[PDB]
Amino acid sequence: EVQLVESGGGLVQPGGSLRLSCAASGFTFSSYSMNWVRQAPGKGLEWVSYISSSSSTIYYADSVKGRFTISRDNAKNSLYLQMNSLRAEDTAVYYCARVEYYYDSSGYYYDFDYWGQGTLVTVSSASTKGPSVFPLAPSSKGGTAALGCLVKDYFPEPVTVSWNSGALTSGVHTFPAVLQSSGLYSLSSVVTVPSSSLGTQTYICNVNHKPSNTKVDKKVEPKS
Amino acid sequence: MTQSPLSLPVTPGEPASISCRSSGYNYLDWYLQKPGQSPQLLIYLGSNRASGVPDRFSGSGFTLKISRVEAEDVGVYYCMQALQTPTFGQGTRLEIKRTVAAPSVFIFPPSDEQLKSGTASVVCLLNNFYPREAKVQWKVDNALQSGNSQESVTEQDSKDSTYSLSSTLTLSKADYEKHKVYACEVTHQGLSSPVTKSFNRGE
Repeated sequence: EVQLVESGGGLVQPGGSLRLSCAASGFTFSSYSMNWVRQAPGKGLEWVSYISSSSSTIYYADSVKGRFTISRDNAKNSLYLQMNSLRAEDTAVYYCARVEYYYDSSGYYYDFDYWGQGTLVTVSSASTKGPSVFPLAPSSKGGTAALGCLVKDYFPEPVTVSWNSGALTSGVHTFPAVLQSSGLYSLSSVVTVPSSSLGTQTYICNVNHKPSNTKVDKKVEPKS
Repeated sequence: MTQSPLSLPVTPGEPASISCRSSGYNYLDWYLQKPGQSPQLLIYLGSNRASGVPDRFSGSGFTLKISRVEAEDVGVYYCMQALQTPTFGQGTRLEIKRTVAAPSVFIFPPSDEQLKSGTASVVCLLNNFYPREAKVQWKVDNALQSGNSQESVTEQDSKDSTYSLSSTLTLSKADYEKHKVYACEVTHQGLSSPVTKSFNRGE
């Protein structure tokens, strides 16, 4: 299968630099032109830069010209975006995307057929902080019960939450983080389960905050 | 300047038409970005369907047309002008107008572990409701709380077309210990009268 896997995103101070990578597999990378596309939180897609298969043709959006440099290493199956002089409005999820071309007697046309998973760049002067994970214990309701985990006081985004290492997805709701007054994020993840099984089954939320290298598996059980 | 996607409410089983909103048609593509995912190609060369794209999707000159809208179509649709350099239009977020569904409400006390740290978070969960308009109100010892809560809401579910909401009331440990009755009161079109879930500190 065709895969594009981005990396290099994270926190960076205003004015600093950061380098993104996009690792291609499952197709002949040397034959394809590539693009970077970005998306600010809650906003639309914005094309960033283009590079042809052999790097002979390169284009930049006016918003990033003179600050960003696109490149590629076909022997390493990698596409790069070097970002310098970063500003607050550069905060976004960055995607790499592969170009598919069509040709006829009138010219050429294209679309983007495969996209990476995206990597978040946060331009901010604030410091990295790992979260605390607290349980949301199932109530004495037997019906349908709810339990979850509060992932509190971290920076920057994002965090990943799974339940039972991925075995439990049915009924899981992971909410968008809220930015607290302190400048630290907080989010919750919840699951609804048959309350008839609160004693037999063991529920664990797996919290991972890569920006701080934090990995927590907190068991959630009802209180007496 | 960045732009938030536009909302287009549609009734399931009814047609929808999405304008490119850019501000022949071989140069036009459509993409769908489902919640929490990256964009996926829908229409290319103006009106060719990418593989696996259902019958109901088609392009015409310039809009995207869904003959009958289904729950799995929720997401943000993006028109791309594939010129020498590409450009994307403002997104259009489909809102699926399903039947009214009341929220299931749950209240969570602060964990003993968190209280050891000097802060207390009380959480109120509103599960799987529609429409989006639900309101949470916090009361502590039967006194309305103001300015000390925050909430977030999931995007509309691809299967049942509902929303869920989580609200957090934040108090210091000292304040939490000074009061007894903690309640969140929920108003929503699916509830003929507001629902209150509560607990007393110390059970």
